[PDB]
Amino acid sequence: AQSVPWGISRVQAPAAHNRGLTGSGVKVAVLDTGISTHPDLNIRGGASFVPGEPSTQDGNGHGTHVAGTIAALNNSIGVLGVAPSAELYAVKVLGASGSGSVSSIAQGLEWAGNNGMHVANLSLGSPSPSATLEQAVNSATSRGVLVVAASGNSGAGSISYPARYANAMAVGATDQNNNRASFSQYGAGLDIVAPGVNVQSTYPGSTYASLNGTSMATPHVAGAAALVKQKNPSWSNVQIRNHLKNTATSLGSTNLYGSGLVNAEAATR
Ligand SMILES: [Ca+2]
Ligand code: NA
Repeated sequence: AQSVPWGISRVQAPAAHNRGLTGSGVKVAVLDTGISTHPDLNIRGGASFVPGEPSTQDGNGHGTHVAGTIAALNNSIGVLGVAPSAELYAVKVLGASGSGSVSSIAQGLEWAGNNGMHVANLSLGSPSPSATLEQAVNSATSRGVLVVAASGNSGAGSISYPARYANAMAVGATDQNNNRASFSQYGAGLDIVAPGVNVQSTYPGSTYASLNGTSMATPHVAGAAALVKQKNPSWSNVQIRNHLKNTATSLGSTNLYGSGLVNAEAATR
């Protein structure tokens, strides 16, 4: 039996699926700890930028979980992603502890731009600005990639990097009441929010796990972008970003919520 996690329903992904929009033909790079083989995922390729770790398999779990929120397969098992037909690429930029470097993240963004990815999901952050990170975001954006990044989990009224940079779409987290989750960073630069509490998804060992974080909100938006790209294959990264914001359900102050809750039904109408 397949379950539909609450966040997938909350962003109205099944309504888009009923229109025939699943993310087919859209290339999504997951810049994370890797992605492990799993019966409910189909991984098309990828690359590792972590020294001495040549495989894209996930030694942590975080990247596999993020990947399943984007693209867990629509079948009779497991869960269901926002964009179950998206082409997933594992770009390993974080080590098994969840730590990375600016150099590994920047190289992953360069790879995404050079390999024609449509969306890059960055469920990660750094507390300090880095010109190398900013340049890599700008370079990927100029090449055509939509960069989607987590606002961070510190609870503070500023958002992490690279989400804070203008050319990254910054995603915060909501709970089941459509309130901002207490940990979700907010403030200047926040674009949109998505479910980020008690998110069930794929996990290494052919299993499933529930996690909390802005890391879990971000892939709902990356998946929604893939649905919009399938419907509108000529649209640019900037057009998709603005359309997601324009069709979001407002939740109140833009300082706390950005444009509001991502809505895949409204975005694909
Ligand atoms: Ca499934
Ligand atoms: Na931003």
